[PDB]
Amino acid sequence: LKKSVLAPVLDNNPIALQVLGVCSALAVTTKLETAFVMTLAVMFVTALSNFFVSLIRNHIPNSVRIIVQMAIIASLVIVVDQILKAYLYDISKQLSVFVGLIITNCIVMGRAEAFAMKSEPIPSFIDGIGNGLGYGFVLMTVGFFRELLGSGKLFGLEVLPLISNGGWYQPNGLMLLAPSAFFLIGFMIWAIRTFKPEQVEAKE
Amino acid sequence: MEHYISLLVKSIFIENMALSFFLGMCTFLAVSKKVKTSFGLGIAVIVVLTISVPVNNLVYNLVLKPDALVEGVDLSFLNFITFIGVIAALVQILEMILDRFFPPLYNALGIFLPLITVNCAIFGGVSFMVQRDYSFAESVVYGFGSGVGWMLAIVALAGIREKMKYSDVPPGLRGLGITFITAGLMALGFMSFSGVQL
Amino acid sequence: MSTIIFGVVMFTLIILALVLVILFAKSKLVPTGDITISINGDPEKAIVTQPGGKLLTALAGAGVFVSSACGGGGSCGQCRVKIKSGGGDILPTELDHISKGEAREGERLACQVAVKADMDLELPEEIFGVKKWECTVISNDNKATFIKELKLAIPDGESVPFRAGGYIQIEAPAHHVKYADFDVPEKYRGDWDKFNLFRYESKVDEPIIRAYSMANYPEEFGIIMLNVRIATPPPNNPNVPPGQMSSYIWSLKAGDKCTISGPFGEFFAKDTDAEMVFIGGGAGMAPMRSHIFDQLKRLKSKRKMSYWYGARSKREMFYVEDFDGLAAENDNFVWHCALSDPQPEDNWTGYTGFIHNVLYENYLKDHEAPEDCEYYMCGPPMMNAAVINMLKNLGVEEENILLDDFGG
Amino acid sequence: MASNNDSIKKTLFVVIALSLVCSIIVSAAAVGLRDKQKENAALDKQSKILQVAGIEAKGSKQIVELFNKSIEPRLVDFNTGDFVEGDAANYDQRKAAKEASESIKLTAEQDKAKIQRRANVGVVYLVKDGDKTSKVILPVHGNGLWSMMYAFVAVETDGNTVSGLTYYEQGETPGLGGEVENPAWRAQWVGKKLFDENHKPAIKIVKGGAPQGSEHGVDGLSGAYLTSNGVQNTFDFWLGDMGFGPFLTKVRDGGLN
Amino acid sequence: MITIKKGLDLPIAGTPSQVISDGKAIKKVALLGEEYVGMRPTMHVRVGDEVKKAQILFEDKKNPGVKFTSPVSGKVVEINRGAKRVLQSVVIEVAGDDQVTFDKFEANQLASLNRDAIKTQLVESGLWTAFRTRPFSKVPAIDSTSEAIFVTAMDTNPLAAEPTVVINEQSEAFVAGLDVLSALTTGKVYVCKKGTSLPRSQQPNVEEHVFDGPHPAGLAGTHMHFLYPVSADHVAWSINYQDVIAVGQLFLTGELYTQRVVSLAGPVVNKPRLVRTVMGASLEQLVDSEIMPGEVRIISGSVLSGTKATGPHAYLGRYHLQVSVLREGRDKELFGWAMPGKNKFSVTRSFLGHLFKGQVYNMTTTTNGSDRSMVPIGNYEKVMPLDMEPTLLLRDLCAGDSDSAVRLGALELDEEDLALCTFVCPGKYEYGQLLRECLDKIEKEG
Amino acid sequence: YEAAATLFYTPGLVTKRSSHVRDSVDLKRIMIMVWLAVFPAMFWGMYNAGGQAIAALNHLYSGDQLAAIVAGNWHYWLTEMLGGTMSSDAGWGSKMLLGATYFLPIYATVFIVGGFWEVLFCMVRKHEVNEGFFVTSILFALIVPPTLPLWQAALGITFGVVVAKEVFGGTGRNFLNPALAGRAFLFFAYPAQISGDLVWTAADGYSGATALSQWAQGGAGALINNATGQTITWMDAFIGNIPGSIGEVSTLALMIGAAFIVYMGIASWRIIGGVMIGMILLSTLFNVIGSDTNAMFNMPWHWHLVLGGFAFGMFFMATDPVSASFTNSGKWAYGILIGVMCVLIRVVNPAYPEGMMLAILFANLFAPLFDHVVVERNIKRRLARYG
Ligand SMILES: Cc1cc2nc3c(=O)[nH]c(=O)nc-3n(C[C@H](O)[C@H](O)[C@H](O)COP(=O)(O)OP(=O)(O)OC[C@H]3O[C@@H](n4cnc5c(N)ncnc54)[C@H](O)[C@@H]3O)c2cc1C
Ligand SMILES: Cc1cc2nc3c(=O)[nH]c(=O)nc-3n(C[C@H](O)[C@H](O)[C@H](O)COP(=O)(O)O)c2cc1C
Ligand SMILES: Cc1cc2nc3c(=O)[nH]c(=O)nc-3n(C[C@H](O)[C@H](O)[C@H](O)CO)c2cc1C
Ligand code: FES
Ligand code: FES
Ligand SMILES: [Ca+2]
Repeated sequence: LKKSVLAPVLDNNPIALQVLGVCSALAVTTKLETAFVMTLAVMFVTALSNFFVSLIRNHIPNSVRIIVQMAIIASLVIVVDQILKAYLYDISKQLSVFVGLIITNCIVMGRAEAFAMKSEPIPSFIDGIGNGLGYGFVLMTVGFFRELLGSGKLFGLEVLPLISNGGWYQPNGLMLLAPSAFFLIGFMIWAIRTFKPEQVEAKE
Repeated sequence: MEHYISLLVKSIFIENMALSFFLGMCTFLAVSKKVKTSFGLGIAVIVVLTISVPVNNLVYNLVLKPDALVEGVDLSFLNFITFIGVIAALVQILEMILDRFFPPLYNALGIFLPLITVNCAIFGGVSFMVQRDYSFAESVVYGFGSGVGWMLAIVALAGIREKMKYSDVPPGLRGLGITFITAGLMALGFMSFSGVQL
Repeated sequence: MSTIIFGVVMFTLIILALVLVILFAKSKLVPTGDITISINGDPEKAIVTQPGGKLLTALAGAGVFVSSACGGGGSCGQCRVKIKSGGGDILPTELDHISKGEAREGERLACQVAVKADMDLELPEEIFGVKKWECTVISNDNKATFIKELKLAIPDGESVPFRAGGYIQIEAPAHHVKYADFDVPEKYRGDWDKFNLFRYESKVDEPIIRAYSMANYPEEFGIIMLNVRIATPPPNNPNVPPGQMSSYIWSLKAGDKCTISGPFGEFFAKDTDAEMVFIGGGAGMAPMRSHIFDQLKRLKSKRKMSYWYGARSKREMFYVEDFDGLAAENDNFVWHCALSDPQPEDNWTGYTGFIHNVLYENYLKDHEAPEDCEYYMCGPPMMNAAVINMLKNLGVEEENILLDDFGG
Repeated sequence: MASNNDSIKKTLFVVIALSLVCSIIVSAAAVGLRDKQKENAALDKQSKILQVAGIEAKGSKQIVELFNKSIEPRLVDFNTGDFVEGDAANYDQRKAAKEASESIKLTAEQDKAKIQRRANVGVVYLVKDGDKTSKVILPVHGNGLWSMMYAFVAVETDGNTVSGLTYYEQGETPGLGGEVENPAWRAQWVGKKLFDENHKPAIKIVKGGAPQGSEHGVDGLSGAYLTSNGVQNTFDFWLGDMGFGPFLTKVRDGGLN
Repeated sequence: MITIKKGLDLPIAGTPSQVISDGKAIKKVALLGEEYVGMRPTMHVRVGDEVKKAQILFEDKKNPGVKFTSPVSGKVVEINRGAKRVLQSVVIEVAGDDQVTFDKFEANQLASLNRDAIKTQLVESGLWTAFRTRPFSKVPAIDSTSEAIFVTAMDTNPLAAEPTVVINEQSEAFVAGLDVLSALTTGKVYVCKKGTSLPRSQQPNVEEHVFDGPHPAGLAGTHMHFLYPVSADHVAWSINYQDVIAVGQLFLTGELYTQRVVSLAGPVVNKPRLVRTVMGASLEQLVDSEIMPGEVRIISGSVLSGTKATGPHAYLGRYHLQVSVLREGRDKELFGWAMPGKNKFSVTRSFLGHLFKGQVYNMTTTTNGSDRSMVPIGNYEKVMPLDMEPTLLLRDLCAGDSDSAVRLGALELDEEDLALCTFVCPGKYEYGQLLRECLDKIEKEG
Repeated sequence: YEAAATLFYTPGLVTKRSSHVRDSVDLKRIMIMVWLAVFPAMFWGMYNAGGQAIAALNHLYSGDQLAAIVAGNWHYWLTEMLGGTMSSDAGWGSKMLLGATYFLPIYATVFIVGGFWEVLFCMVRKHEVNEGFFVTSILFALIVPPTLPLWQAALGITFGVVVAKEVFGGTGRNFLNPALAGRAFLFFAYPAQISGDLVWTAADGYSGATALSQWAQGGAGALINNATGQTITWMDAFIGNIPGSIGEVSTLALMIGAAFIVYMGIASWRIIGGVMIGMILLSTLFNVIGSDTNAMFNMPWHWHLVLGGFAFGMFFMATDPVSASFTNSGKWAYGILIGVMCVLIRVVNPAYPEGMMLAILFANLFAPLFDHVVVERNIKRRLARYG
């Protein structure tokens, strides 16, 4: 079937249609390796948080629900960070400056609020995985352009030889700043809504 | 006095939470259509930050700091969960305040009201305060100034989007994509303070 | 080990203190008192209701339910209520169905109002008088190729108080119906056999309600009659299940019992001296028959009026004896009928083509003052759009155009 | 809400049970894995010391074997630049900077700033080419969040910064904190003098790019003003009298023999 | 005294001599359906019907009770209808002298008459259509009242007649109309004028207010902005001085007074002057043998806000007191946008023409440019003397933001209040249509 | 073809409605007037770039070395071939020719590429091409160093035209300054070609600081022309005998051009006066406060006026009506903000020697907010029925 893991990639993208993961999309997308690691972390954390929130969704009072959800999310992220620091030290060094951004990524909390609080556990897990895939689509597309045009590299591998290295390419210094990410996301949304006219916002 | 004025100006302009540091972007891009809605959300964010930074200052300095309670005990692995718990309780109270007294703003916010908890600027401000080792008074001033800068940013974006009623934007860009472009141009404008030390 | 105990105890205490602080001032911002929701308004006759609910749900519980059609979400917009004290703001979703002038009077959507404090309503006395009946089926004859004629009677000699153009809601339970169980005479079953319509079936899981219009006028004492079309799946999608409510009503036979909810007021004829023009097509014959019979017989109005009916073929026309008798009795009524696509076996001579074209070419083109007369409308959506375009080109105003979009 | 979730008893039980479970799991993970995290950090520090020295290594076993063989830590008194007694391998200069009420610097003798303290005894690493001391690695640090690096000089000192320079701990903005993630920037340090004929600090972080072939000049960080300034302040201080000045004077004079 | 500083007096050629002459003989008159805002007619006549003076021709569906009567006695010859059968004009051929007669009173009883009696007489005569409401510039509902009736006794329009010359011939009728208005108001009567002397009403609730300055100092919207600001809760009625003379004549003699004095002026008029005519007169018959040869445009009203009088519209409008004639400008000029411009008028100083003071121009109907988007060089603020933000309001009108426009002051305005903004616009926007669309929306949703 | 006829002729249309008479002014007239007002600055800029380059070249090289330098640069040997000379006794004709060899390719590139983008967007959205791109292109071509690469000029004009204007609907429909957005794109993308000490004089192998960089180092006593050995005077900076961006150097020429369009009513004297007020106030406050380590504190307002791109920005780029405030009080506030921001970036930001393009782009973000404040006061006045 697999009709649920693929909807939030193009039809219900968390960044292009919902506005839910923007800050890290601006932060981590200068390198494809960092974007890939962040994609995996967000997808894993959202899946597990959705599962655990749906497991106890019928016992959560409405006046402590934010506290319950955030306690679960923060505990998961902290445990993952400790495990990475103990067993995957290099990956941990990659994600160390961004660990606190994973907790406040609006995708995790928004999917727990919108879906997990009213859905079944396995569907909530699948929803988390699919929204992570849609997040990673945008992250990898933006990081491709940013890394290639700002450093002539893809995943750290030399693609465009630089003038300082005896090559011909002069890196673009605006690709190492946030405005380039803003513009790339805007043009990506333009293309997506050109191919999906149903997502065009009404003139009224 | 000059110390706190310098800190306040730095928090508002030199280290603006939105057009520097690029934090709290989701509601900044979504809820900037109307100046008055943005103004109310900015007031709410100011209040939350101004209570959050000093309370987490006290909690860190009395409980979570190394050797704060018992010699040889850290408890600093609980920082993030404690900080987010404080913010979550505050937004829980703010939700019923807005439901009782400000129904228009409560309805305009929608699903973004409970997501004020994970507005990245508030958690980032608490973290910056702990990194910089502020005092209680410095925490109060810093949380207030960071909120003020974020509100100034969103109100300016709402003013531009209101002037853009005369624009003719292509349909694929109408709304979100053009707002992304607008925020990028705003960041360009704010790069005027990049190398000043305040 | 010591640091683990300290961590768990301290974190648990911090969370407990925060939650206690939340519960305090949850007790102060969220009221738990009673509500004086004055449903009757002037006599402050209220209902005891727990807060946090919805206005339409409380109304349904108290039994003075309003004309709801979709259960919430702001889609239908038919749950109109008037509030003069209560919720201090109107939801923007309501503005899609509420104008500024309406909101100034106090109109609101019952499915969007949140029960938070005391309020008073000004529902019309018609709502206070609505009540429920269980009817007896007299006959369920077939009048056209896809059209039925259901007739009901209210027991104990009572007659429902209704006006021409009004409608009722009929309740149905959960029931699985097979298309082969219907009864259709030999004249109208030729197309059914040709298209093999009997192989379908319908299933109902939970009870549903639908709105329907009467085909009689108040002088028909104790008898409620209706015109219902079969909800056959579209030919372009043969693999779609057919309709539920229409199939259930079709399955009704003579002698069975049915349960109606009461008359509702809509699509009335304004009492002026202007000429009336009734344009109907397809299954929209019931409101036209009600209006025309009411006008000619009950109040015996002398206003000039006429009826224009557009059918598909000669087999689908009915009530011809009634219309001819009305025309012969009263010289102020003249009616004409047209067929969109007559069959060769029909041997028809007369008006053909679309009814709006026939009306424009025969009556409205040479009319002195088309704008000075009133138009009543019931038929397919495409025919509705066509006649509206024609009348607007003739210069007729919206206030003089009345229609009920029952859906062909 | 639902059932009896609004009940005070239900709310308190739910939150207390969740807090117990979450804090137990978090605390067990944090306290259990501390030793492994510390070992990983120590191994990463022995690496990048090997890397700055130019000794190629990969894997924990190879790194540890090449250490304790090619490198021997030593203590330095800073004030006089004379060697101090042993136990160099297990010295914590970062902690000694705070404890023992060690030297606190006047606001006029700062530069790198946000250090506010100074260990009276530092640690240096001498890389051995068999039995002789070929050159020495100097740890220096300065502000810009908190930036720690490994400066590399030869036995001549004034005339060669050897094999380059590495940052082993920083938290600057990615895409603008490219002082480590770009080996091109790190390669520009090879052959720089650190001093002039007058024997005073001369390293300059040239804004806009240093001229080709210039001595004492290394390109700044594009779009990273105040981080280039922190890097400049680090060397301004640690090459001065309050830093490795006396030690580097003893070197080039006979300290390393 | 109120002095207006921001504004413009258009230095167009062909100013009239302020001396009244007898005009041509008129054989056809009309009532124009489209010049009454929000009006849907109900015909009471048919082609070939004989009519009297003050006999009802049609009625308003949207304003019950309001009657539109015949200026003259004669026969109905045309009922012209446009797209979607919109009533364009009802043309009557003059013949005979039959009329409908009403009650007459003495001069000293007019100020004490009953408001219901005054309303009944005005509505039956058809003179009620002389009043317009602010907001929305509509004929008042016949059961409504106003606390402010504004009399327009001045004219700042280009090539306009001098109200003093007209009033001084009809002083008794002007004062009688003022007395009737004082009885009708229930608030005050505002006689807005220039500094020169006019006949005066002795009633204490009739006040004279002097306005000084260029156009639009003589506009009723300017007067209301400065004396009685209008909104949804405060509504004023306006009426011009010739209609006040007509009201006085009606209540003094019992007969409908349909004589008008208009100016026939413009760059192609041989002898610009004031002429005596009748309400709704044929402009083709009036400007016969008065115009230089060539292609011209006849306007009912002024060059700023008037109606192009061609075909079924070639008749004097109800609220118009002048006829303008000027040439049609269709030539294509090579580099005409870049010439020094000694004979080019502008409110900017980018042409040589402003250096010659007292120059008059033979202006034509050319648009001196193409349609473009608004680049705000500050022209709107030069000609707009009311307390508004004109650029922001005009951008509201362009974008279709009716709520924002109503906040910014669109309810206080008529189409004639934005004519100078249309004039000085470099992008060639027509703002009166945008204002009317906004006002129609506001009224429909109101 | 239709392209030439539309620009050369007047449309020949009549009014359809409303005001049957119109003003003579139109957008084409407005734009061409602003375009012609920078011609004195452009001619002085070409002549000055040529003269600066010739002075530096003859300072550096001599004889056969100078001949070899000339033979290896197409600008130099084209100036020699067309009749000029690269010698120290060169005239104003030689200097203007050498400066034209630098300005004309930049301007041609910018005009062609930006016009391509405008024509594409107008064809797709089915509108007529308007003016405004003339002003945008000539201003962008005048605000760059003489040595700028042509591919970088193309990228900058592309960013400014597409990202700042066309995506918002074109002329009249945006909020940000397009030419300054393109300049900012260049500034943050390729700093080595639009800043530093190798970029502002077009002499091969010549290194020189310019006046704002020299004052930041040593005050008024550091202002020396190293190509000629002379001290830079206030009259030199006012007349324009200094290096920098092509069309910025002559405050006198910019003032002559600005007087005409201010008198015409095209540029806003309220904006210009606000800029002057903000500049004077902030610089005088810095002068009164003083500093022992920052020499930028003791620069007076009249030295602020003649250095950098301040006069160019104030007279031609802050006066852009579409990017500014739409009210008079807002215009005063908008100008004051620009002036304060420029002096502030000049003095207390050591990353940048100038702050004019950043200052105007910053104020573009706040112009709608000033208008909003003014309009809310107006709305309150209305609700009170005025008096
Ligand atoms: C005031 C009022 C008066 C009315 N009066 C009349 C009247 O007098 N006579 C009359 O005939 N109608 C009338 N109507 C129309 C009314 O909607 C009828 O109930 C109509 O017959 C609807 O048919 P139904 O409810 O049996 O089937 P519906 O529930 O409307 O469904 C039938 C349609 O839905 C499709 N469908 C069914 N199940 C599915 C599925 N699972 N997935 C997808 N598609 C599906 C079918 O193929 C078919 O197209 C009136 C409506 C109103 C509001
Ligand atoms: C309108 C305009 C705006 C400018 N803005 C800046 C700026 O913001 N930052 C900058 O470094 N240079 C800017 N410049 C370039 C400098 O003003 C100047 O030409 C160059 O820096 C010469 O160096 P100087 O500052 O020493 O005179 C601008 C130039 C112009 C014409
Ligand atoms: C006085 C004046 C100044 C202008 N200044 C600029 C400018 O600095 N930059 C620019 O790109 N366009 C400028 N323009 C052109 C035009 O107004 C601008 O590109 C708009 O922003 C286009 O919508 C100017 C126009 C005028 C009339
Ligand atoms: S991810 Fe930062 S606010 Fe949404
Ligand atoms: S039930 Fe649908 S609008 Fe109320
Ligand atoms: Ca130390």
